[PDB]
Amino acid sequence: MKQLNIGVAIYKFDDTCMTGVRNAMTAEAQGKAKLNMVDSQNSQPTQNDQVDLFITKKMNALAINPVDRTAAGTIIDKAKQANIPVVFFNREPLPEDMKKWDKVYYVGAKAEQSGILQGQIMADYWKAHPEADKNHDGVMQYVMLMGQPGHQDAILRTQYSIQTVKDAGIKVQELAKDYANWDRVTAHDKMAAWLSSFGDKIEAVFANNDDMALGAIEALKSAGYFTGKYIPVVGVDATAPGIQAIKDGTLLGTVLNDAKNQAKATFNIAYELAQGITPTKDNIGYDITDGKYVWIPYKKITKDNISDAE
Ligand SMILES: *CC(=O)c1ccc2cc(N(C)C)ccc2c1
Ligand SMILES: OC[C@H]1O[C@@H](O)[C@H](O)[C@@H](O)[C@@H]1O
Ligand SMILES: [Ca+2]
Ligand SMILES: [Cl-]
Ligand SMILES: [Cl-]
Ligand SMILES: [K+]
Repeated sequence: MKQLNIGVAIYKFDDTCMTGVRNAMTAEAQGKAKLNMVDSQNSQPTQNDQVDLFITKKMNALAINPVDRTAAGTIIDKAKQANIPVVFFNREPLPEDMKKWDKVYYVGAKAEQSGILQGQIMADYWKAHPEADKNHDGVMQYVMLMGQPGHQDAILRTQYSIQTVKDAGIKVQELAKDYANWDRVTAHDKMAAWLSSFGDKIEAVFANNDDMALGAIEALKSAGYFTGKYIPVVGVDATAPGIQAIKDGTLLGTVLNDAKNQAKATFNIAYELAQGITPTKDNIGYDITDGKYVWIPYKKITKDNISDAE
Protein backbone atom coordinates (compact mmCIF):
# COMPACT_ATOMS: atom_id res chain seq x y z
CA MET A 1 0.00 0.00 0.00
CA LYS A 2 0.91 3.67 -0.33
CA GLN A 3 2.31 5.13 2.90
CA LEU A 4 0.19 7.92 4.31
CA ASN A 5 1.79 10.26 6.84
CA ILE A 6 -0.24 12.12 9.42
CA GLY A 7 1.33 14.77 11.63
CA VAL A 8 -0.14 14.60 15.15
CA ALA A 9 0.61 17.21 17.80
CA ILE A 10 -0.52 16.56 21.41
CA TYR A 11 -0.70 19.65 23.63
CA LYS A 12 1.33 17.87 26.33
CA PHE A 13 2.23 14.21 26.88
CA ASP A 14 1.90 14.40 30.69
CA ASP A 15 -1.89 14.78 30.49
CA THR A 16 -3.81 11.69 31.66
CA CYS A 17 -6.77 12.06 29.32
CA MET A 18 -4.73 12.95 26.24
CA THR A 19 -2.46 9.95 26.90
CA GLY A 20 -5.56 7.81 26.45
CA VAL A 21 -6.43 9.66 23.27
CA ARG A 22 -3.01 9.36 21.67
CA ASN A 23 -2.71 5.64 22.59
CA ALA A 24 -6.12 5.02 21.04
CA MET A 25 -5.11 7.00 17.94
CA THR A 26 -1.97 4.91 17.65
CA ALA A 27 -4.10 1.76 17.90
CA GLU A 28 -6.52 2.93 15.20
CA ALA A 29 -3.66 3.83 12.85
CA GLN A 30 -1.95 0.42 13.10
CA GLY A 31 -1.68 -1.00 9.56
CA LYS A 32 -3.37 2.03 7.99
CA ALA A 33 -1.24 5.17 8.27
CA LYS A 34 1.97 6.38 9.86
CA LEU A 35 1.44 8.79 12.74
CA ASN A 36 4.24 11.25 13.31
CA MET A 37 3.33 12.15 16.87
CA VAL A 38 4.93 14.95 18.85
CA ASP A 39 4.68 16.44 22.34
CA SER A 40 4.03 20.19 22.34
CA GLN A 41 4.98 20.39 26.06
CA ASN A 42 2.13 22.86 26.77
CA SER A 43 3.88 25.47 24.61
CA GLN A 44 2.24 26.99 21.55
CA PRO A 45 5.57 28.32 20.25
CA THR A 46 6.84 24.73 20.40
CA GLN A 47 3.75 23.47 18.61
CA ASN A 48 4.04 26.19 15.96
CA ASP A 49 7.56 24.93 15.18
CA GLN A 50 6.21 21.38 15.02
CA VAL A 51 3.44 22.37 12.63
CA ASP A 52 5.98 24.18 10.45
CA LEU A 53 8.07 21.00 10.30
CA PHE A 54 5.02 18.80 9.50
CA ILE A 55 4.39 21.12 6.56
CA THR A 56 8.01 21.12 5.38
CA LYS A 57 7.93 17.32 5.57
CA LYS A 58 4.75 17.25 3.42
CA MET A 59 2.47 15.35 5.78
CA ASN A 60 -0.67 14.17 3.99
CA ALA A 61 -2.85 15.49 6.83
CA LEU A 62 -2.54 17.10 10.26
CA ALA A 63 -4.28 16.20 13.51
CA ILE A 64 -3.67 18.99 16.00
CA ASN A 65 -4.53 19.24 19.70
CA PRO A 66 -3.75 22.97 19.95
CA VAL A 67 -1.99 24.31 23.06
CA ASP A 68 -3.62 27.72 22.66
CA ARG A 69 -6.84 26.96 20.84
CA THR A 70 -6.96 30.61 19.65
CA ALA A 71 -3.80 29.80 17.65
CA ALA A 72 -5.81 27.44 15.43
CA GLY A 73 -6.44 30.35 13.04
CA THR A 74 -2.75 30.77 12.26
CA ILE A 75 -2.37 26.99 11.97
CA ILE A 76 -5.26 26.89 9.47
CA ASP A 77 -3.59 29.69 7.46
CA LYS A 78 -0.38 27.67 7.19
CA ALA A 79 -2.20 24.44 6.41
CA LYS A 80 -4.36 26.11 3.74
CA GLN A 81 -1.27 27.60 2.09
CA ALA A 82 0.38 24.17 2.05
CA ASN A 83 -2.90 22.50 0.98
CA ILE A 84 -2.60 20.04 3.90
CA PRO A 85 -5.99 19.31 5.50
CA VAL A 86 -6.26 19.52 9.26
CA VAL A 87 -8.48 18.09 11.95
CA PHE A 88 -8.30 19.66 15.39
CA PHE A 89 -9.34 17.76 18.48
CA ASN A 90 -10.11 18.14 22.20
CA ARG A 91 -9.08 21.83 22.43
CA GLU A 92 -11.62 23.67 20.30
CA PRO A 93 -10.82 26.30 17.65
CA LEU A 94 -12.97 29.42 17.68
CA PRO A 95 -16.04 29.02 15.47
CA GLU A 96 -15.08 31.77 12.98
CA ASP A 97 -11.60 30.26 12.62
CA MET A 98 -13.29 27.01 11.58
CA LYS A 99 -14.86 28.89 8.63
CA LYS A 100 -11.47 29.94 7.18
CA TRP A 101 -11.13 26.79 5.03
CA ASP A 102 -13.26 23.87 3.85
CA LYS A 103 -10.71 21.19 4.75
CA VAL A 104 -10.81 21.86 8.50
CA TYR A 105 -12.57 19.68 11.08
CA TYR A 106 -12.92 19.36 14.85
CA VAL A 107 -13.50 16.29 17.02
CA GLY A 108 -14.58 16.59 20.62
CA ALA A 109 -17.59 16.58 22.89
CA LYS A 110 -20.20 19.05 24.11
CA ALA A 111 -18.70 20.36 27.33
CA GLU A 112 -22.11 21.74 28.38
CA GLN A 113 -23.34 18.14 28.57
CA SER A 114 -20.51 17.05 30.85
CA GLY A 115 -21.22 20.02 33.14
CA ILE A 116 -24.91 19.16 33.32
CA LEU A 117 -24.19 15.52 34.12
CA GLN A 118 -21.71 16.57 36.85
CA GLY A 119 -24.30 18.86 38.35
CA GLN A 120 -26.92 16.11 38.36
CA ILE A 121 -24.61 13.79 40.31
CA MET A 122 -24.05 16.38 43.00
CA ALA A 123 -27.67 17.55 43.14
CA ASP A 124 -28.99 14.02 43.46
CA TYR A 125 -26.52 13.30 46.25
CA TRP A 126 -27.49 16.53 48.05
CA LYS A 127 -31.21 15.73 47.87
CA ALA A 128 -30.67 12.21 49.25
CA HIS A 129 -28.33 13.20 52.09
CA PRO A 130 -29.63 15.83 54.56
CA GLU A 131 -26.41 15.45 56.54
CA ALA A 132 -24.49 17.00 53.61
CA ASP A 133 -25.64 20.47 54.66
CA LYS A 134 -23.15 20.55 57.53
CA ASN A 135 -23.99 24.07 58.74
CA HIS A 136 -27.76 23.57 58.29
CA ASP A 137 -28.30 26.81 56.36
CA GLY A 138 -30.10 25.21 53.41
CA VAL A 139 -27.30 26.23 51.04
CA MET A 140 -24.62 24.07 49.41
CA GLN A 141 -21.20 25.54 50.19
CA TYR A 142 -18.82 24.44 47.43
CA VAL A 143 -15.36 24.95 45.94
CA MET A 144 -14.54 24.74 42.25
CA LEU A 145 -11.30 23.52 40.65
CA MET A 146 -11.17 24.84 37.08
CA GLY A 147 -9.02 23.66 34.17
CA GLN A 148 -6.83 26.00 32.13
CA PRO A 149 -8.10 29.58 31.69
CA GLY A 150 -9.97 29.97 28.41
CA HIS A 151 -10.16 26.27 27.60
CA GLN A 152 -13.75 25.64 26.40
CA ASP A 153 -14.19 22.64 28.71
CA ALA A 154 -13.09 24.66 31.75
CA ILE A 155 -15.45 27.52 30.86
CA LEU A 156 -18.45 25.35 30.11
CA ARG A 157 -18.05 22.64 32.77
CA THR A 158 -17.68 25.33 35.42
CA GLN A 159 -20.76 27.21 34.21
CA TYR A 160 -23.10 24.29 33.59
CA SER A 161 -22.29 22.16 36.64
CA ILE A 162 -23.34 24.90 39.03
CA GLN A 163 -26.27 26.13 36.92
CA THR A 164 -27.55 22.55 36.92
CA VAL A 165 -27.42 22.37 40.72
CA LYS A 166 -29.39 25.64 40.91
CA ASP A 167 -31.86 24.35 38.32
CA ALA A 168 -32.42 21.35 40.60
CA GLY A 169 -33.80 23.76 43.21
CA ILE A 170 -30.69 23.91 45.40
CA LYS A 171 -29.23 27.17 46.74
CA VAL A 172 -25.46 27.37 46.41
CA GLN A 173 -22.56 29.40 47.74
CA GLU A 174 -19.15 29.49 46.08
CA LEU A 175 -16.53 29.59 48.84
CA ALA A 176 -13.61 29.53 46.40
CA LYS A 177 -12.72 28.82 42.81
CA ASP A 178 -9.39 28.79 41.02
CA TYR A 179 -7.56 27.41 38.03
CA ALA A 180 -5.54 24.26 38.58
CA ASN A 181 -4.84 23.71 34.87
CA TRP A 182 -6.02 20.06 34.70
CA ASP A 183 -3.09 19.08 36.97
CA ARG A 184 -3.37 16.76 39.97
CA VAL A 185 -0.58 18.30 42.06
CA THR A 186 -1.79 21.87 41.48
CA ALA A 187 -5.32 20.91 42.50
CA HIS A 188 -3.93 19.19 45.59
CA ASP A 189 -2.10 22.36 46.57
CA LYS A 190 -5.14 24.60 45.96
CA MET A 191 -7.41 22.30 47.95
CA ALA A 192 -4.98 22.01 50.87
CA ALA A 193 -4.90 25.80 51.21
CA TRP A 194 -8.69 26.01 51.04
CA LEU A 195 -8.97 23.37 53.80
CA SER A 196 -6.69 25.43 56.03
CA SER A 197 -8.75 28.56 55.37
CA PHE A 198 -12.33 27.26 55.44
CA GLY A 199 -12.07 23.76 56.84
CA ASP A 200 -15.38 22.16 57.66
CA LYS A 201 -17.27 24.93 55.85
CA ILE A 202 -16.72 23.10 52.55
CA GLU A 203 -19.69 20.86 51.73
CA ALA A 204 -18.99 19.91 48.12
CA VAL A 205 -16.08 19.84 45.66
CA PHE A 206 -16.45 20.26 41.89
CA ALA A 207 -13.46 19.68 39.60
CA ASN A 208 -13.43 20.18 35.84
CA ASN A 209 -11.55 16.85 35.43
CA ASP A 210 -10.62 13.67 37.26
CA ASP A 211 -6.96 14.50 37.79
CA MET A 212 -7.91 17.65 39.68
CA ALA A 213 -10.61 15.78 41.62
CA LEU A 214 -7.98 13.20 42.59
CA GLY A 215 -5.59 15.88 43.81
CA ALA A 216 -8.43 17.38 45.85
CA ILE A 217 -9.19 13.92 47.27
CA GLU A 218 -5.56 13.54 48.37
CA ALA A 219 -5.68 16.88 50.19
CA LEU A 220 -8.96 15.80 51.79
CA LYS A 221 -7.47 12.48 52.92
CA SER A 222 -4.49 14.33 54.40
CA ALA A 223 -6.94 16.47 56.40
CA GLY A 224 -8.82 13.44 57.76
CA TYR A 225 -11.61 12.76 55.25
CA PHE A 226 -12.69 9.35 53.94
CA THR A 227 -11.81 7.52 57.14
CA GLY A 228 -14.29 7.07 59.96
CA LYS A 229 -15.95 12.04 57.74
CA TYR A 230 -17.14 12.49 54.18
CA ILE A 231 -17.40 15.08 51.41
CA PRO A 232 -18.80 14.60 47.89
CA VAL A 233 -16.29 15.17 45.10
CA VAL A 234 -17.18 15.09 41.39
CA GLY A 235 -14.94 15.10 38.30
CA VAL A 236 -14.98 14.50 34.53
CA ASP A 237 -13.27 11.86 32.32
CA ALA A 238 -13.60 8.44 33.99
CA THR A 239 -9.89 7.76 33.61
CA ALA A 240 -8.46 4.61 35.18
CA PRO A 241 -7.55 6.38 38.43
CA GLY A 242 -10.89 8.20 38.38
CA ILE A 243 -12.71 4.87 38.13
CA GLN A 244 -10.58 3.53 40.95
CA ALA A 245 -11.57 6.46 43.20
CA ILE A 246 -15.25 5.78 42.46
CA LYS A 247 -14.67 2.20 43.56
CA ASP A 248 -12.73 3.41 46.65
CA GLY A 249 -15.73 5.58 47.57
CA THR A 250 -13.66 8.80 47.56
CA LEU A 251 -15.02 10.14 44.24
CA LEU A 252 -18.81 10.48 44.17
CA GLY A 253 -19.12 10.51 40.42
CA THR A 254 -17.62 11.50 37.12
CA VAL A 255 -18.52 11.68 33.43
CA LEU A 256 -17.05 9.37 30.83
CA ASN A 257 -15.10 11.36 28.26
CA ASP A 258 -15.04 8.85 25.44
CA ALA A 259 -11.39 8.97 24.35
CA LYS A 260 -11.67 5.84 22.25
CA ASN A 261 -14.41 7.17 19.95
CA GLN A 262 -12.89 10.65 19.86
CA ALA A 263 -9.61 9.04 18.77
CA LYS A 264 -11.34 6.92 16.11
CA ALA A 265 -13.24 9.90 14.70
CA THR A 266 -10.08 12.01 14.65
CA PHE A 267 -8.04 9.32 12.98
CA ASN A 268 -10.78 8.46 10.48
CA ILE A 269 -11.12 12.09 9.42
CA ALA A 270 -7.34 12.55 9.03
CA TYR A 271 -7.14 9.26 7.13
CA GLU A 272 -9.86 10.18 4.65
CA LEU A 273 -8.37 13.65 4.15
CA ALA A 274 -4.91 12.13 3.70
CA GLN A 275 -6.38 10.12 0.80
CA GLY A 276 -7.96 13.22 -0.74
CA ILE A 277 -11.44 12.04 0.27
CA THR A 278 -14.02 14.39 1.81
CA PRO A 279 -15.27 13.10 5.20
CA THR A 280 -18.89 11.88 5.31
CA LYS A 281 -20.84 10.10 8.05
CA ASP A 282 -20.54 6.97 5.90
CA ASN A 283 -16.76 7.01 5.49
CA ILE A 284 -15.76 8.15 9.01
CA GLY A 285 -18.54 6.39 10.95
CA TYR A 286 -19.87 9.37 12.95
CA ASP A 287 -22.40 12.18 12.51
CA ILE A 288 -20.87 15.42 11.27
CA THR A 289 -22.42 18.61 12.68
CA ASP A 290 -22.35 22.05 11.02
CA GLY A 291 -20.28 20.46 8.24
CA LYS A 292 -17.14 20.44 10.38
CA TYR A 293 -17.66 18.94 13.84
CA VAL A 294 -17.84 15.47 15.29
CA TRP A 295 -19.42 15.45 18.75
CA ILE A 296 -18.99 12.34 20.88
CA PRO A 297 -21.47 11.89 23.76
CA TYR A 298 -20.60 12.12 27.42
CA LYS A 299 -22.01 9.56 29.87
CA LYS A 300 -22.72 9.86 33.63
CA ILE A 301 -20.69 7.46 35.84
CA THR A 302 -21.26 6.65 39.51
CA LYS A 303 -20.79 3.51 41.61
CA ASP A 304 -24.20 2.40 40.26
CA ASN A 305 -22.88 1.94 36.72
CA ILE A 306 -19.11 1.89 37.07
CA SER A 307 -18.92 -0.89 34.45
CA ASP A 308 -20.17 1.54 31.77
CA ALA A 309 -16.74 3.18 32.07
CA GLU A 310 -14.96 -0.17 31.75
C1 LIG B 1 -9.37 11.65 27.51
C2 LIG B 1 -10.22 11.12 28.64
O1 LIG B 1 -10.97 11.86 29.19
C3 LIG B 1 -10.09 9.69 29.12
C4 LIG B 1 -11.19 9.07 29.72
C5 LIG B 1 -11.09 7.76 30.18
C6 LIG B 1 -9.85 7.07 30.05
C7 LIG B 1 -9.74 5.73 30.52
C8 LIG B 1 -8.54 5.03 30.39
N1 LIG B 1 -8.45 3.67 30.89
C9 LIG B 1 -9.60 3.06 31.55
C10 LIG B 1 -7.21 2.93 30.76
C11 LIG B 1 -7.44 5.65 29.80
C12 LIG B 1 -7.54 6.96 29.34
C13 LIG B 1 -8.77 7.67 29.46
C14 LIG B 1 -8.88 9.02 28.98
O1 LIG C 1 -7.24 19.46 26.82
C1 LIG C 1 -6.91 18.64 27.94
C2 LIG C 1 -8.11 18.39 28.84
O2 LIG C 1 -9.21 17.98 28.05
C3 LIG C 1 -10.39 17.80 28.82
O3 LIG C 1 -11.47 17.47 27.97
C4 LIG C 1 -10.19 16.66 29.81
O4 LIG C 1 -11.36 16.46 30.60
C5 LIG C 1 -9.01 16.98 30.71
O5 LIG C 1 -8.69 15.86 31.53
C6 LIG C 1 -7.79 17.31 29.86
O6 LIG C 1 -6.75 17.74 30.72
CA1 LIG D 1 -24.65 24.60 54.01
CL1 LIG E 1 -1.09 14.83 45.29
CL1 LIG F 1 -19.79 7.56 19.89
K1 LIG G 1 -15.93 8.62 55.15
